[PDB]
Amino acid sequence: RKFDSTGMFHWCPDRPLNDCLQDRSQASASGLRNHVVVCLFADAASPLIGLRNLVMPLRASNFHYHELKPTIIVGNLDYLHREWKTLQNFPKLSILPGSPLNRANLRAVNINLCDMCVIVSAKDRNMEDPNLVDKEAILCSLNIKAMTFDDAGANVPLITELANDSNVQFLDQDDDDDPDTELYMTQPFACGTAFAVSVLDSLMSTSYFNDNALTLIRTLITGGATPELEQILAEGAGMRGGYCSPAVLANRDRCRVAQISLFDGPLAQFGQGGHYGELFVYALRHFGILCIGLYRFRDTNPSSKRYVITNPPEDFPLLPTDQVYVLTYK
Amino acid sequence: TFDDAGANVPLITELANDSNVQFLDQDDDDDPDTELYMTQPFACGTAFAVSVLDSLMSTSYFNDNALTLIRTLITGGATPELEQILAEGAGMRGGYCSPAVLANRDRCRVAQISLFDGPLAQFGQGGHYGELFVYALRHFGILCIGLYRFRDTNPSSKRYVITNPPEDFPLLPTDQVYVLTYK
Amino acid sequence: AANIMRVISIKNYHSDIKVIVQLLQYHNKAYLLNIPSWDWKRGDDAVCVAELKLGFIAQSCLAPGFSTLMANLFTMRSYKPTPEMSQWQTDYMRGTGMEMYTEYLSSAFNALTFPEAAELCFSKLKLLLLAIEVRESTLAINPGPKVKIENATQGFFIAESAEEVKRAFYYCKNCHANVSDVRQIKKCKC
Ligand SMILES: [Ca+2]
Ligand SMILES: [Ca+2]
Ligand SMILES: [Ca+2]
Repeated sequence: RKFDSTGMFHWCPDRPLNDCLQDRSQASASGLRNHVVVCLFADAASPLIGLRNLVMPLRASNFHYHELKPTIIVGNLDYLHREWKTLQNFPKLSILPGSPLNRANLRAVNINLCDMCVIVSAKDRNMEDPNLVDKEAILCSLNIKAMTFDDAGANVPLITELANDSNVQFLDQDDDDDPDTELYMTQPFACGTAFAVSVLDSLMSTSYFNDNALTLIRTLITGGATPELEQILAEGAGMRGGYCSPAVLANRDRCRVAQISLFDGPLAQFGQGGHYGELFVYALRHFGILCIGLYRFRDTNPSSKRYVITNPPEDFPLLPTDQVYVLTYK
Repeated sequence: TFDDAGANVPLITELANDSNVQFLDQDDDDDPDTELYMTQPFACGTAFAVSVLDSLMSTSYFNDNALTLIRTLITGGATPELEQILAEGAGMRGGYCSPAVLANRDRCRVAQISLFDGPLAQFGQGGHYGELFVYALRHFGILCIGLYRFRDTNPSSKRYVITNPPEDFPLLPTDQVYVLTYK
Repeated sequence: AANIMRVISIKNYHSDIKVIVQLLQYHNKAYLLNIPSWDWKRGDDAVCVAELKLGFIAQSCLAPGFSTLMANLFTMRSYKPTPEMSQWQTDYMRGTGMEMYTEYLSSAFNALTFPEAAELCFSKLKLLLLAIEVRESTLAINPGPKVKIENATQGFFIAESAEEVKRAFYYCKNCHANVSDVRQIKKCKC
């Protein structure tokens, strides 16, 4: 396998977009499963969102090549040519041209078999009134939930970027919506189905009060980008890579965030009526697995939705259906 | 002119502003304050505008079933199934079809027929609309819903609509009748 | 896009409210058909202005003037002559006073064929019967002798007012409506 010059990401030599371009026939002929679908809304002239930053963490050299999730971008082809210059060095990446609102595109890309659908708008985020600004993101989300694959609908996992945080109320049903709750309290955000820029602006004050802690987030969130990699890109030559030395390949053995289930395997004994404190100590001792929180079903009985629980108390009761967020080294 | 007929050719005009209907024809005796539906070009069926449709809000509320009656007719028989197949984004799927679905070809349509000649001409020759209605329904299953009558009787080609005339309404041999029909 | 967002908002607040929406473009109707809680079987309904407009116009290509007949039939108007009105305008305007209505057919229609029920409504009641909702249920327009009127059949009518159409619901047993001076039809059928 090949990597970038700092050995942090998997890499390809430069290639033209039509090597990665697919028709609906080609996309549906491909065995797409456990993939990431990027539903991209863009005009050909609209500003670059930098899909490099979405794809690059999914290509961290932390992973084996066989466990890299393949990625398909569904969107405007003239826009994608413009970004392609930055994307062309990543493996297991393809493009289906045309609107993400079209159901034949979503079925051709096996939307029901993906591990994540990412709904993002590159359009200006300022057009018309504050209701219209999220029209495609809301309609795409609702359109995906309304489909059936009986030939599963709301069982497919979505993450939606919102231009106006107030539009979060339209993303789901039986939320009991209020206009005056902050975004972070709303059910779609608590479930991890929604995101917005407004949750990030405290990174000004955290960057001031502890610089080191901002590097902690980024090592994780970028999948391991570095000042060296940022400088190599700022040199304007594009992402240089190739075969690499055993000395730089040592950077593959680094920590990553993972999510694991208490339903089965050695930790299932804790899902069967144990407590979070027991699980934490056991997983740290036996595996070096450091637990940081829970992802729990909202309702217990019929919906698929789950919610985050950052760092529970030690006497917090577990369920066999719980999943736990973990820092992990292999 | 086509002498190698002019105003004899049938037109339907979509109007963006209903007030412009007055420019469509001559000797209309135009007024700015008559509603579109009273104007001669609309009464003849030469003009149309969106402003005649907006009462379909209140009819959709007061009888949903009656909006499906209009649409079955006006779309030529589109259905929720066809609307869903198009909303699936694949385009209008088709091919050869089964005898079971081909049964939908035997359905009612609106047609227009003349009292000048054929079996119904006996009513155009000085009969009454009530006689015509009962006869056509009994002998043919043809259900008459109104008349399309020449505006002037003598020299112009224009005709006007008469929705559901009275039973004692006198017919003319030049009349045409709107009919619901099954073949 | 604004009107679709309004339906999305209304149905996010409560899914089961009947929403009737006016749309200007037919391709935008696909977006609200894909809303998770939109259902035509509850009577959620998109009145598409472009779909209707062009379908009324297409109907005049098949039967000239039918756009005017059918468009007049779907707004409430009442006749009202004037002395300045020419006789062709009085005929036209008398026709514009009629619009589409729905009523239950009385028990006296039960087990007639549709053609017999239409003859009866017209020749006696002065009412033009177009169609019936056949029991799930389906709308049948001018159906042949092969269909009977059931008990409690909804019929579709052309008449000058709803209070005129109510003759088809009040319509007596034949014993109580032989005289046919139609204003005399009233609820005292038995
Ligand atoms: Ca909601
Ligand atoms: Ca004029
Ligand atoms: Ca009326």
